[PDB]
Amino acid sequence: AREQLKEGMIKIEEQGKKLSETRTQEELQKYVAAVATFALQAGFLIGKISGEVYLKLLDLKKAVRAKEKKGLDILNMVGEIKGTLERVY
Amino acid sequence: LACQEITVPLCKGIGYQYTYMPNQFNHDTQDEAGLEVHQFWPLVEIQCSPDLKFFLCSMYTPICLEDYKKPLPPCRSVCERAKAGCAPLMRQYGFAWPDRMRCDRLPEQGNPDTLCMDH
Repeated sequence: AREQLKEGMIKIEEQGKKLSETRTQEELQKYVAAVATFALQAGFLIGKISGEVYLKLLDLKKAVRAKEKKGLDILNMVGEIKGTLERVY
Repeated sequence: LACQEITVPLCKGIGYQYTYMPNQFNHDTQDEAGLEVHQFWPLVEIQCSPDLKFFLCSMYTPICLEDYKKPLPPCRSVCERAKAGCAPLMRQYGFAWPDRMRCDRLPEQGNPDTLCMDH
């Protein structure tokens, strides 16, 4: 019976791993590059529009970094849950 | 040299937080320098060169240090690497390497007489 817990424990640890999915940084770099490519073909190098787009991209980057920060707090929480759950066994 | 915190969004978090004005281009405020350097944002975000953002900012927002009261330009190698990466892409979109960004004007790395920033 106590050895069932350990089997359940790893399933919690396995599911806890999936919970902090993150992986946004790789996709974000492709998106910003796609906008930069469009910006280049549009001839941004009109001037006022180009400045606003870049300002939006930096806020989007902040949003992505913000989303990544909460994902780390999730990972901190899944660790603390594993800690107290281990205390009984 | 009067140091002022860098407010240009493109030049934040580049390795130093303080700059002085006017820059080599005779811009009197960061708002004036910011408006020009921000036009280069597609080349920075496309990442043609890892060294482009530092090189551009090191001129439009030159580094200011409380102990070293002297302009500290980027090493020529920084300029050359940024040109190697981004000049072909610029050329593909009809833009030549800007005359103000000529690398020959910058001091070479490792010279005992003049110091420069290289990373």
